[PDB]
Amino acid sequence: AQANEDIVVSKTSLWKEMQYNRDITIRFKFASSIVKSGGLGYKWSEISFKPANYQYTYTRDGEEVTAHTTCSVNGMNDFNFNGGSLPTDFVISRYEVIKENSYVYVDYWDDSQAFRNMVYVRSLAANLNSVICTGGDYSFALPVGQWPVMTGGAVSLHSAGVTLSTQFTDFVSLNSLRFRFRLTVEEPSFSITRTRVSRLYGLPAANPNNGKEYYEVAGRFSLISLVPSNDDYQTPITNSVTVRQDLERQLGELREEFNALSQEIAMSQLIDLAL
Amino acid sequence: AQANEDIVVSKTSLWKEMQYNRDITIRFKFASSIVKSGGLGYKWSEISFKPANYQYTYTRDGEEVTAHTTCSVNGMNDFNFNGGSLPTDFVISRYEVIKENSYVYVDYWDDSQAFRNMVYVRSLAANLNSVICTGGDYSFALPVGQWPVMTGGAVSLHSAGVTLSTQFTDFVSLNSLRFRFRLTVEEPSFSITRTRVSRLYGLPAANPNNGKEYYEVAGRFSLISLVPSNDDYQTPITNSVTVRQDLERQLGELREEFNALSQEIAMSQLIDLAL
Amino acid sequence: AQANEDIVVSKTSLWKEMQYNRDITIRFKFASSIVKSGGLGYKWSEISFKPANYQYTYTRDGEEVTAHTTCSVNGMNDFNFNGGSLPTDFVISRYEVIKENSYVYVDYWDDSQAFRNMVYVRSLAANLNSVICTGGDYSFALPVGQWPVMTGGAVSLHSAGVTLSTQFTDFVSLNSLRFRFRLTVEEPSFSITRTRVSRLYGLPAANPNNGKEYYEVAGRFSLISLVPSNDDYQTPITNSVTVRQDLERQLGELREEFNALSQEIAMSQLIDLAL
Repeated sequence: AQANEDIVVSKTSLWKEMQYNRDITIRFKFASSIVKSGGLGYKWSEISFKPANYQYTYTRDGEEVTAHTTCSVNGMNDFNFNGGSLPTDFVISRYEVIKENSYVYVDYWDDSQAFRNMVYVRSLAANLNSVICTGGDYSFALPVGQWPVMTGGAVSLHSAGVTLSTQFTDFVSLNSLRFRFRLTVEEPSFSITRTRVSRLYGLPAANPNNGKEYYEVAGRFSLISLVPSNDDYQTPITNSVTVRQDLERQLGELREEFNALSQEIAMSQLIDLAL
Repeated sequence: AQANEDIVVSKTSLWKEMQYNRDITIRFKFASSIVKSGGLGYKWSEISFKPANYQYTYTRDGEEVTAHTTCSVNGMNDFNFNGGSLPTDFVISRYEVIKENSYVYVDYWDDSQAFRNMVYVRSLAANLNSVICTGGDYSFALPVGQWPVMTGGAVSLHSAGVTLSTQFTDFVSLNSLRFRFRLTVEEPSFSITRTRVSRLYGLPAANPNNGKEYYEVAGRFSLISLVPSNDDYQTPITNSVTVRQDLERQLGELREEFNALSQEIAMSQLIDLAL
Repeated sequence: AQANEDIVVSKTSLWKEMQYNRDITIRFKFASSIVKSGGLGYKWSEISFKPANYQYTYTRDGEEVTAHTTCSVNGMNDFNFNGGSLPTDFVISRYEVIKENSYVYVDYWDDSQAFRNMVYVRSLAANLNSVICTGGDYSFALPVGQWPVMTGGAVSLHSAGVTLSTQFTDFVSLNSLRFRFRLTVEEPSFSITRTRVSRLYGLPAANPNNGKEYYEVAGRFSLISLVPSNDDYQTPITNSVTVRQDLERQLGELREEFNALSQEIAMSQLIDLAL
């Protein structure tokens, strides 16, 4: 056997079952959507996770292989902290934190032959070593006074069942292997500095990557794919996405309204400033 | 014969033709998009239909089926109502109403064997009884004065042709059966109370669901699908979607601009409280 | 041998390899998103290319072909101009221009037999003639003063390698042929009136279409597709889409914030105007 076997478990005139075994380096990354409310600047609408893409390249055994991994979270816990009700009080309406009840979906795709025409897969199995994602420090740009910082928060990712997924980005639609990761809250806890909250275990979305370029997991997978026998057929990969046109229309109308209102406000201020 | 047979009509080494005949309980739902124009709040930008997902789980004959149904509207008619150009008058720039000339699409997918690898389908036929969708009572909120409530509106969906489609959500991409419904307006008439619009037939987008958790229609479908012979292959079902990155960037840009403007307004209002 | 043959290069019980040769009329267009900042109204946030859909019908030999095209731009240079930092000074933060270093993608799909089950394709080749795309006139509608107009800009799209891709919209998902075009700058040059910028080549995103219905290019392609033997088999074409729910929720929250702020501003003007 070998670390990157390529076995033919069946063949036919037009189709063939190919067994692919591979050792892969899954480098995944977190993306945080931070929405801040309007007013003085002491209110934050939300700090949540969103799916994050990451395309990279690494050296296999004598080969330069280009991979694309997208990370996402499920079963997140929404926490809320209030400094009061006045406009000056620091308050976050909600923010997502990862706990033992959550899952992390890291779907990995590669340019190897194991993914070229992956439309049907059976006997899918994998091995994955656990890792630790430690929470970094994220500071809040308050208009006045001290700056709170959300520091800490570690979760150990442990391997779970692997399945089949699809990465839908604006450029490429890829048929990927979704590795599911369970989480265990670890000793490094997260606390909001200068706030009445601390020593609570999890990994908030404020700064999951903690300044790290990525989180790397060395995995292995073995699958059987039903692909055309001729190794020339190529499934469409590159994409032209024009989804959610109604959302674009709403964004345009909202921007038009905001532009008109801001134009009126700016004129009403400049007339006074022109004394 | 059976209500839920799994017949074989052809088989080869790697592929086969499965004739699936199944009874289904299509539970669908409407989604209303409401955009309210800025200002005193006496006008609404748009009241439109939008695609609506609904994932449920119902008991078939001895088994539990997890179903995912997505509803959409086509050919919607654009009505409008304005009392004048005065800011303090009721104005709906454009709202969507469903009439006979329009159609209702319902994509339906199940975790049963009939949808495991549905990529190719032929001889797709179905039977599907009609349903009645009545209109709810949606109230319009104003700073002061009366509250015109849009009430009434009923339309009967009658079964029409059936095709194949794809349900694209934020979590799952599903090859599904698209049931098409023609429309016949029923006796109830939608009208805005305390307003000069009444005796109008159709189904508006204000509150299509009428407070119902779902609209349920019983269906049956028979189809022949070209599926891999081994009942262990799996087409990707879940998804990791990061499309419309430019739209996210524009949303962030406008959020930043609005935050700046709101902070400016807050500073201006706070300066007026010094003495 | 005729221009629109569909030859059988292989056939089996359930699958076959078909050689489709077709002469097509690709009609495409450029879509541009123009984002305008707030303030007095002398700052455009950006003028950027975005994917552009266009569905049409053209007469083949004795039959009408319904085609769907999607244009996109890759590797577009970003040019910025800032005459002065003052609010009243004209500014365009960044606009996209396509040069030799840029590429134009055009995804093309038809209701013909060549695209009906296009999931696996080999031996793909094409013959496409070049087309000249010239930018039109776009006027910057400033609040008060002169309106600069950006006029000119001409490039030649020369046929490049052809591959597979997929067009995703709010209505259809189409496995399609991706024609790539390289760019060669032409004699006409884009310039902005009443500005110290001119004699620089490219195709600015302000008005690539030159106020024209479409850019038409006659092409031909030959491909070998692995499709089900029975032609009654159909893959999904239409889709129901609910992608980017987080985006819609954030847009709704932003709309609520804007409505609250605008109502507050309008009430402030009303009370300030009440003597």
